[PDB]
Amino acid sequence: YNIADSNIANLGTELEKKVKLEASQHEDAWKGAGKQVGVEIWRIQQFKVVPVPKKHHGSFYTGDSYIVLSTYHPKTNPDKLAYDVHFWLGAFTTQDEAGTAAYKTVELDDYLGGLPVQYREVQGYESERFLSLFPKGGLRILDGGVETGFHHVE
Amino acid sequence: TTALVCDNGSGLVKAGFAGDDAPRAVFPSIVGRPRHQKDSYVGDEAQSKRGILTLKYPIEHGIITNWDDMEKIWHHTFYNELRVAPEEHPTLLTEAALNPKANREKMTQIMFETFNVPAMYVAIQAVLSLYASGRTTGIVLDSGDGVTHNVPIYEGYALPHAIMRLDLAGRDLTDYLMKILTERGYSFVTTAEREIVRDIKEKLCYVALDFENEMATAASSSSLEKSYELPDGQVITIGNERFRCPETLFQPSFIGMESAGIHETTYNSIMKCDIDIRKDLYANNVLSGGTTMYPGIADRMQKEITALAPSTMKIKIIAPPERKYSVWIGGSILASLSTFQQMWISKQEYDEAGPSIVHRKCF
Ligand SMILES: Nc1ncnc2c1ncn2[C@@H]1O[C@H](COP(=O)(O)OP(=O)(O)O)[C@@H](O)[C@H]1O
Ligand SMILES: [Ca+2]
Ligand SMILES: [Ca+2]
Ligand SMILES: [Mg+2]
Repeated sequence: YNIADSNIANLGTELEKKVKLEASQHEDAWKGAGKQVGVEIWRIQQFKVVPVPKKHHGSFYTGDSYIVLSTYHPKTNPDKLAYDVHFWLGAFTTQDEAGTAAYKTVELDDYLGGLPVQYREVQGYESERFLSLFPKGGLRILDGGVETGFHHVE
Repeated sequence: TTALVCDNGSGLVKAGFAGDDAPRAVFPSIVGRPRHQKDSYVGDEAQSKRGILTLKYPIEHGIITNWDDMEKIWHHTFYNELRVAPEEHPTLLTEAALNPKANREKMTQIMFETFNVPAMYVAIQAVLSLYASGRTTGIVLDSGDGVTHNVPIYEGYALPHAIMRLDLAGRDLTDYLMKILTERGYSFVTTAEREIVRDIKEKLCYVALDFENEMATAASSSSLEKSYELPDGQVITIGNERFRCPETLFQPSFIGMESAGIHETTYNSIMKCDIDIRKDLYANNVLSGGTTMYPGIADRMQKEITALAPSTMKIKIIAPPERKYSVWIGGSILASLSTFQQMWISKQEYDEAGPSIVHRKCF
């Protein structure tokens, strides 16, 4: 095939990155994100990105999906910031929640200039990096969750 | 304001509203005209009257080849199925990767100039399926009625140099089943008869785990045979055609194509990606589309990719039960997000820039 004659000729370009960077400017949840070392968490709630209060960080509803931004100083420079972005998928989260969490993880990555490294964290399969984010006994799974944003077609 | 999501497959229209968990309209992407040469029928009703019609598909191998008939399909989707006024609804369309650029240019032109939609976007099908699976990294094998293609995606970006495409999919498999059923003395020839054989294929075919062993099993006794009742009431029997037909996906030389089979194209696509992400792709093969619904296909894919890959490679085939609708569902999710809608083409932008703007907005 001739990529250049095709509908994927503009994938992988500066233009693609520019358009997606602009789109990420229209999400209120990212404003002020990633400005200091620490952990910031949002939950998908009927397609919206909703902050989780710091007092609840580490407690996750099994029925829900989340975005967890870990901001840290890299080895290369103690005064700069680097990022791991984890999206956490509860065992009982619905398809709309997991898909929104995945898409909005990419968007937050875009917002932060591509710098975050992405991690998909399914309940019970969490990475060593994810387990390391929370103090001893800090990671707790809660029963239930918020309702799906999908309308069910009968 | 509710966006429309329309996944125009080569064989089926899947259409509905963003935020629904399934498409509300699913019907054949066909226009029927009198077989004897009121003017035409579309979709389900063409199928219903197929006894007196010749059926034509405006999409072939994922590409619109009859634009007048595709206009009839879209008109039917909006006004007769969904019963909406398109000028009231932002519309998300879809496309297989590696289509010629003019396909989405003309999609854009018709949506704005004929249907007066307020906004639209053309999405890459395989990317929608990946998000429907809740992933940002993986390699999607999407196979519908028209195209089989492999799209590796890393951290939300498709890797265009590694995308693979085979213009061999469900319709070719139906045609091949029609052909090999002649060996039993059955004669399926007409466009209407193609639809009967398509149904036989969907109901009775499967992918053998070991093709040569299965051919031997089929010759040793009738244990694999199945019966099928034709619309006229005649009952036919089919045997090794059940698995010879989808074997073509693994052996395209069954229909005279020199191409790599779907296991080899998947492997080749992964091998075109940077080595450090290949383990993630091998552990996240996501199947998408109706031609991935054969019983046994995931197990066969697992076996064949294991034979090609490094001996310690962890390999996983993800086969969502809803994967006939994964593309549509991914579109329903993304079209429910205001930031994704921010990227859509507005009618004013189309008025000022024309069809070329689709390449600067839709990724
Ligand atoms: N259970 C099944 N087994 C094998 N093939 C199937 C099955 N269900 C549907 N198909 C085939 O999948 C194709 C339609 O699937 P779909 O993903 O809607 O395709 P498209 O998007 O090209 O219209 C047709 O070729 C159809 O015969
Ligand atoms: Ca939930
Ligand atoms: Ca990144
Ligand atoms: Mg399709």
